[PDB]
Amino acid sequence: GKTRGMGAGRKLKTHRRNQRWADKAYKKSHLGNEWKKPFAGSSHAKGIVLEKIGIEAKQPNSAIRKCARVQLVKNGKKIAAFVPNDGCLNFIEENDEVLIAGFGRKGHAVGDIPGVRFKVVKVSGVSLLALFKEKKEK
Amino acid sequence: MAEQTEKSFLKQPKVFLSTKKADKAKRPGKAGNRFWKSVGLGFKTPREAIDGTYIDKKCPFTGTVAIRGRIIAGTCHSAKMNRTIIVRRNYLHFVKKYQRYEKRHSNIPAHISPCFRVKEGDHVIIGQCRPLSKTVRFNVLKVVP
Amino acid sequence: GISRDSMHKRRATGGKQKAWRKKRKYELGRQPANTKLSSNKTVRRVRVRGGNVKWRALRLDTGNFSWGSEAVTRKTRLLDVVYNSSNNELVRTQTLVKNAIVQVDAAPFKQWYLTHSNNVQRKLEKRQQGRTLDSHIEEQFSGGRLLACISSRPGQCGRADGYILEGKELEFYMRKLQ
Amino acid sequence: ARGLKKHLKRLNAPSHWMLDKLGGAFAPKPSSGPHKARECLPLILILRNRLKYALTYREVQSILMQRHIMVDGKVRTDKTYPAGFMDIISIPKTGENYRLLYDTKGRFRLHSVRDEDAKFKLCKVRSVQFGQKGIPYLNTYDGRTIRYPDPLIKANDTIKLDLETNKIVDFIKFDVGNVVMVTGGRNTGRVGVIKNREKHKGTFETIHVEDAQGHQFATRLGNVFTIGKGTKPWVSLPKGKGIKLTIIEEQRKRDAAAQAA
RNA sequence: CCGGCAUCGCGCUCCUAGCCCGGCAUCGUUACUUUGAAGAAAUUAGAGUGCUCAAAGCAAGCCAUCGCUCUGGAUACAUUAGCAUGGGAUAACAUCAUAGGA
RNA sequence: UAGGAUAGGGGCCUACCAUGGUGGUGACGGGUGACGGAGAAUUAGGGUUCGAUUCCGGAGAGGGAGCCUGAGAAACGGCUAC
RNA sequence: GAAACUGCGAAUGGCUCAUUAAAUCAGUUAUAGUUUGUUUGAUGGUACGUGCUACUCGGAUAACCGUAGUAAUUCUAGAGCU
Ligand SMILES: [Mg+2]
Ligand SMILES: [Mg+2]
Ligand SMILES: [Mg+2]
Ligand SMILES: [Mg+2]
Ligand SMILES: [Mg+2]
Ligand SMILES: [Mg+2]
Ligand SMILES: [Mg+2]
Ligand SMILES: [Mg+2]
Ligand SMILES: [Mg+2]
Ligand SMILES: [Mg+2]
Repeated sequence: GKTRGMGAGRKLKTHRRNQRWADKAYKKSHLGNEWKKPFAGSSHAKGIVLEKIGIEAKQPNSAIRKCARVQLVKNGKKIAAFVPNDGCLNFIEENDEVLIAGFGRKGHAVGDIPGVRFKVVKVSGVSLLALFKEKKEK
Repeated sequence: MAEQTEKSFLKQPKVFLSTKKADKAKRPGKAGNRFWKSVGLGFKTPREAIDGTYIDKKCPFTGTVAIRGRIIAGTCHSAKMNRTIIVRRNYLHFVKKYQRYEKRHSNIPAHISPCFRVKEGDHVIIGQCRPLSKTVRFNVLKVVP
Repeated sequence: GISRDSMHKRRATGGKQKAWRKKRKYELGRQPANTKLSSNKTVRRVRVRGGNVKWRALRLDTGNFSWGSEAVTRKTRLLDVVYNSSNNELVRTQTLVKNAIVQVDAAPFKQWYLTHSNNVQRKLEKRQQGRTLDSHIEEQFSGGRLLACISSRPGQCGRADGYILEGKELEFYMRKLQ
Repeated sequence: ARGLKKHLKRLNAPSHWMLDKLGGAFAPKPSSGPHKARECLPLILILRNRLKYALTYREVQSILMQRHIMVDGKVRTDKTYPAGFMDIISIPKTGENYRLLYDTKGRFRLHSVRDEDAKFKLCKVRSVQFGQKGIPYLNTYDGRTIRYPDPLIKANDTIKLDLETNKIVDFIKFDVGNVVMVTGGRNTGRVGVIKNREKHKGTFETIHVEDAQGHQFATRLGNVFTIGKGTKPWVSLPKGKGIKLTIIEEQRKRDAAAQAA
């Protein structure tokens, strides 16, 4: 059972200190490996498109998910970013600047796309939203 | 005498030993008499300091140091230095989240006048003075074995 | 330069102490004066904090010395340094500091003690009732000099002042000079 | 910092100046003088703020360069001069005289006095001791040093000082049974009568005081300033005769005064 | 709710000391609790006030809205540590069998 | 212990002497994408996280180091050297 | 009155948060362990006369005027004044 002594404050406080490391969220935020990730603790990052690849969807689905492999400017890492909309892959060209964000779920893959946790949100300084909705052109 | 054991003759400041017209009742430290003082704050000058032969510049009762500041009470923890002790203060620190306590301690160096005798683990009362060495800022005033 | 801060020191635990600051001018020290005992007197002023002055004496020759039991203070010369309780090499270098032991010409004291018609003798006779002059001083006198201790800080006030040894102190330094 | 500070930012100014927090970035920063600059009231506030004799910084300077304002008997042209407790501010051009006294809320007020009660002040002695050539002199708590005092005046007592002759004319012996006005802490402004003094060897002495309307309180020695001998005080009191009251008492005061209007 | 006593209440010279009389100080310490002092402002809470409301701000309101009147610019919270005050249940630590007791 | 130095206490530094001092009540070391505080966000209560930034305190002026002037600077909208 | 000598100030303010984890810092102390231009109040004999009421007046520098150097700078030399 729990220690209950009046003079037990050290035991309780040190015990909580030790046991908090068993919690995945605490350990994820207090261990430092987020600075080793592609974005290095950033919401967005700019990159240069290296190639367009295209990835299959997992078993219950069947489709080709069209993604662009990007190189991050700040650190030179290489990632794959989904291009969200119908026909927006044709806006992407080779060696153009692109603004990438997370997919949601904070670094964990979304939906049926295997091993992709990044999404393309801007190309050539112009939104994919404005290009898909014809508000602006590049 | 017993005091003069160092490479220079040790004497109290401002007492003229080789006086001409001496006396036994003028005042402490007048006409050659050994100087002593009462520290104040309700402490009593030990007799061994009164009729003592030791010479200690740092003694509260016969030296030049004044006692002012805080008056801590603790237990002696170490008496293996020359005329200096380490005392332990034991206290309870409150841990607010858990609404409980824990035992903490602090080691305070304090100068011990030769007029006292301390074993290990005697109750000591120390009073604050000016820095006497790198770590010492307190002086022993009472020792209860 | 030379500094008086605690930063370079190790903690009482023995742990090393990181530098969180540069050296401040209110923390300075200077190099010592090691006042030599020589004829060509030189005392050189120092501008110190508050706009004030200290007198660094580089070389002194004369001094002011008090003879306590006789209650007289006279200017005299310093002949040598014979014992220093801190470092002997100070003695070998004839360096004046506080609490050094020096020999003193003692003639101005002798001529004061030569003193002490009708009304003059009715006062010499008033004195000599309490003449003691313990033999230890008398022997030194016949030698010509007195052993004396410096009671001032030559590198601080630019002076060499002191007293002649008497009683317990005199005999202690005598047995140490043996 | 590598030296003395010369600006006082407005949020750091004393709270009893009642300076508004958006009225600029700086506050007057009282110059050195006979009061401790945290318990003073500079001339800029006396003229511009309270008396509304001037509307701006420079108007106060235009007033002072003309030698109108007189502080304790001399003309002080310094603009941040630290006037303090029990000083007299006099404008002969308007023939008007003020004694600086506290109100119960702990803020300085200019209490108008007559010309008779403006040639004198009271001053509490910091200490008495000897000086060069054995001459005794006493220290006040506002800088004044007087030589050859009455050999009875001891520390913490009060003295009456005529501004004309600049010497003592009377004194009050600090002791139990005298009226005192508190000059520090939360009780500043409250007058009372010394009922008890308890010594503590090595710490501050504490005083226990009882108001004329019965309310009992306490302070420490340094914050007590005797006014008069016996229950009668020697100087005038402000709008409230130094009597603190609860918030409910003044709520009653406002609503009761709201029926006659 | 509490003061002031009395039962089978270890004392006082010295401070306070009623008209022989309460309510005196050192010859075990703490934690705990009560009250007080001293605690920067800004922020927070909160009293007052019709910036036209509000977020605000520290103002303003009356005069015959005529040679000026009344003014305000409160109050509170502030864990731990340090200072002082009463309590002595609860719990620590020290300790009357060598009577070296009063 | 005695000195020297300092505006002054002090191993601050020198000479001599003793063998100490801190540590599971966490010393010493390491990380900090760490200036501290007043404070901020969310708050049933208890809490969790944040505090580069206008107020207070500290520190620095490319990196170290040394200085003059002066009451006050180890100053950088001063100097000297690397 | 410009210029110039003299004096004063430029050590405050402003910016930033790199270094720094009993350090800074906060509440709380201490200086009987010190410095403090300035403000404010008080205060001040003898300098030589063998203490017998005071005992004599300097040169030299800017602004100016004028001869230059150097590619150059609130870089700089020499001469005439006061
Ligand atoms: Mg989880
Ligand atoms: Mg600054
Ligand atoms: Mg000012
Ligand atoms: Mg020393
Ligand atoms: Mg950092
Ligand atoms: Mg940063
Ligand atoms: Mg700042
Ligand atoms: Mg700096
Ligand atoms: Mg830069
Ligand atoms: Mg520098």
